[PDB]
Amino acid sequence: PRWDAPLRDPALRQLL
Amino acid sequence: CGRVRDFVAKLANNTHQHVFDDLRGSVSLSWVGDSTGVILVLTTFHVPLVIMTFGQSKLYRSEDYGKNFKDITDLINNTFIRTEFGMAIGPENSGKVVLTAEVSGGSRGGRIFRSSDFAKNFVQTDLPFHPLTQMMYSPQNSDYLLALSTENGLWVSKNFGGKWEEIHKAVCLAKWGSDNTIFFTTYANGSCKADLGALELWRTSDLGKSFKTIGVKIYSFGLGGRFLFASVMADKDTTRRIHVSTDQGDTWSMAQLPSVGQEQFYSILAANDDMVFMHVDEPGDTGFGTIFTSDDRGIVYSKSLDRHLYTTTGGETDFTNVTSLRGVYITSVLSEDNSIQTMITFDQGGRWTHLRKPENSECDATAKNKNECSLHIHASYSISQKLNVPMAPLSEPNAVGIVIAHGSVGDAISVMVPDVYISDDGGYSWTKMLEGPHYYTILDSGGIIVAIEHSSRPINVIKFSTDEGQCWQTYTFTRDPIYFTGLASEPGARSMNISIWGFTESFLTSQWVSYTIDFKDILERNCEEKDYTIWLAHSTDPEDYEDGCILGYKEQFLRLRKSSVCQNGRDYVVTKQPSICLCSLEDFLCDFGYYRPESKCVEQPLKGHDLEFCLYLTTNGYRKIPGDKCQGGVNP
Ligand SMILES: *[C@@H]1O[C@H](CO)[C@@H](O[C@@H]2O[C@H](CO)[C@@H](O[C@@H]3O[C@H](CO)[C@@H](O)[C@H](O)[C@@H]3O)[C@H](O)[C@H]2NC(C)=O)[C@H](O)[C@H]1NC(C)=O
Ligand SMILES: *[C@@H]1O[C@H](CO)[C@@H](O[C@@H]2O[C@H](CO)[C@@H](O[C@@H]3O[C@H](CO)[C@@H](O)[C@H](O)[C@@H]3O)[C@H](O)[C@H]2NC(C)=O)[C@H](O)[C@H]1NC(C)=O
Ligand SMILES: *[C@@H]1O[C@H](CO)[C@@H](O)[C@H](O)[C@H]1NC(C)=O
Ligand SMILES: [Cl-]
Ligand SMILES: [Cl-]
Repeated sequence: PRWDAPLRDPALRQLL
Repeated sequence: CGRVRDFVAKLANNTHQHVFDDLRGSVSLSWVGDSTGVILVLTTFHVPLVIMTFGQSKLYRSEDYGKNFKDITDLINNTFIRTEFGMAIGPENSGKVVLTAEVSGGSRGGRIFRSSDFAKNFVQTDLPFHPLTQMMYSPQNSDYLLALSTENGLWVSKNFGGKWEEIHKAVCLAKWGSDNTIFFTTYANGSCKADLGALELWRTSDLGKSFKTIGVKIYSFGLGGRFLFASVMADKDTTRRIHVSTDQGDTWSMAQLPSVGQEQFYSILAANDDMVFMHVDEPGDTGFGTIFTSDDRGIVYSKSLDRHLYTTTGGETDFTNVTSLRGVYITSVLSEDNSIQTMITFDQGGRWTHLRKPENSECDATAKNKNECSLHIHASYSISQKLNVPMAPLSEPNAVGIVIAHGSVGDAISVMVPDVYISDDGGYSWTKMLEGPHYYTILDSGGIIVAIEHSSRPINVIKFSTDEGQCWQTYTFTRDPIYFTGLASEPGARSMNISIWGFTESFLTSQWVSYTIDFKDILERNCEEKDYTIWLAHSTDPEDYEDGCILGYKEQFLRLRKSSVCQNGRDYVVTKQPSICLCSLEDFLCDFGYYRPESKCVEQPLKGHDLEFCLYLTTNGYRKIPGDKCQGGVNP
């Protein structure tokens, strides 16, 4: 099984 | 300590069970808007074969903070929802949910189910493309959506995903800016991976009617607060440099930052209207790099922190904005000895330093001296190495001063099973909060802190504190223990409702269950003006005139008293008055061409990326720290 409560606007780190 | 009596009565009636489907399925949770109480739960059963043959999605909807749910699977007809895309929730209280359905073989484009009334009514919409990514909302307008196709085409909708039109064909990366602007990179001849380095950056101010090629020879791009960043390849070379634009890519300027090879990467650690923290990976896959803080233009960069822990390919870093106090940031660094330590900055990366040893602690096996050591914080790296760390550090802006985190007390991060530590002053001082690892949550802007034990056994107890983690009341919330999976409160930490999720012990089957508890009767009275107290932030030496000056000002807060037991409220606002300090030389960072021997900025005879910045312009040698608000005093 799986349980997830993800964030709507998760501040993922932008790579360049 | 131990003040409260008859609390069990006040919580018993406010505990609210809700059983869902059995563990043959998988749960996915999503909130919809502030002050709504609207949670969506998507149960999903999948047995994936060579082709799609069996699968069932059920959709539930609460509107009372997860105490009770109504089955709303009928509202999506009888359709299987692809979890990969998730529940695309719109910003603000727009109430805009969008699910992505699976479609049959040979269909020309996919299908979506979309509500805009907090999931009360959905409507089916067949798309002209198969989406690759989740559909990004525009922040300025919740009716405006962009999405990328499986053929790399960028599609846009004006009427909340009703009608879509392909604005451009060969698109790699795309994202919204301010005022409904769409920045995106596109390839020419070969794919995104092949053309990586020879891409070109495009802009459209009017939803793809008009275009402008704002850059060329692009590796990638990023948006950071007020700045637009672009990594650009050096021609006749495999190296690249970061270029910056404050005016949506009309005019660019190369950053005073070193060029990097293809093994290396840049990272936007954090960014606001004032400045950016920029990571630069050290060459030769060493597993660390260097933090650079920018000036207010995003162009001149001071070296902030050396040997910053950031894993290869990105993904893992312990860099943490302590949101409960201004200017505070915690992160991890590699030593010369290859041991990881935790550094804290209180002045937005001016000076870094070790965290203070907590009062109620012994120094562990990593420590040289048994009495004298420091605190070290477990975060994303610790979690990646499979240490017994159920949560990264927690802080809330409205819960001023509060930083809760797992850690070890010694000379380095320890592999041993961590306790939970708390600071009430944004990380100057620390205290052992709870013994052994727990999951934690802040409710009502600090009014209640909640904790569940991380256990291999099933559990039936929740620990709560009304005095910011000094004293702990323990509450048995069920007669049938559960294997705990996670917590869910409303985002913003203004609610008094916590939802304890988990699954049952094995009887005929195991099943998903949520016990939701309201603390409204525990904090029966609202807080009057007498309940709050005056607190100077960043206080080191109380007798000193410049005490608490960080970025040229102090902040005196009205904090809630620990002994006081009351609701701050949903309407609650963080009351603070700033005291503007006099400028010293510390309030100015050195502009380009200047440095400090020792502290006064003085020119330098120029090597490396400094020389490159000079060659490829006018200054007295000082510039004001971005976000520094001192007046009077010293001034060059
Ligand atoms: C580290 O975290 C803190 C706290 O999350 C960040 O400070 C916050 O920054 C935001 C945006 O830059 C400020 O938001 C403001 O919102 C109101 C409306 O609610 C608006 O009137 C303002 O114009 C602004 O958009 C917010 O004041 C500020 N929060 C606090 C408590 O000071 C900080 O930017 C983060 N650090 C970095 C480097 O990004
Ligand atoms: C914890 O969850 C409960 C429900 O389980 C939340 O109850 C809701 O609380 C608000 C009061 O702040 C009620 O607001 C309503 O507003 C409208 C418009 O002003 C008005 O017409 C109503 O008379 C009412 O005042 C809402 O009805 C109520 N909902 C239920 C189902 O009881 C509560 O807000 C949560 N607690 C916190 C602190 O967030
Ligand atoms: C279910 O889909 C059918 C078309 O296949 C449509 O007629 C009906 O309106 C849909 N109902 C809802 C509630 O989306
Ligand atoms: Cl399984
Ligand atoms: Cl200062």
